[PDB]
Amino acid sequence: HFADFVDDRRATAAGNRPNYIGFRDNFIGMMYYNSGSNTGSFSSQTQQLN
Amino acid sequence: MEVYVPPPRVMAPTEGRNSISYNPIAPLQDTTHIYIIDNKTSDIENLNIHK
Repeated sequence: HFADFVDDRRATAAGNRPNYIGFRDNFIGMMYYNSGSNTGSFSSQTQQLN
Repeated sequence: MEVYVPPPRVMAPTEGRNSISYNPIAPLQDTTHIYIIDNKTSDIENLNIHK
C-alpha cells in the first residue's frame, strides 16, 4: 500500500501487514456447543429421548 | 380396662406421587399452572437474536 503519497512520482511504499487466517486451536467454533437454539442430539431410536 | 389407643395419623408425604417439584420453594401436591408468554423471551439471550 501507500505509506506516504504526494504525487504519482514521489511516494513511498510498504507491504501490507501479515494477516494469517486459519482455523482455531482444536477447531473451536466449528460446532454449536452450549445452545438451546442449535442443540445437537445423540438420541437412541425406539425410545427417541434426547 | 381396654383403653382405646388411637393410631397417630401420618400427614401424607411431601415430594409424593403428584408433586410438581421446584427446589427452594415448597412443592405442590396438586395441579398447577405454567405459562409460555412472549413478554419473557426478553432479557434472555442466545435463544432469539433475530427471531
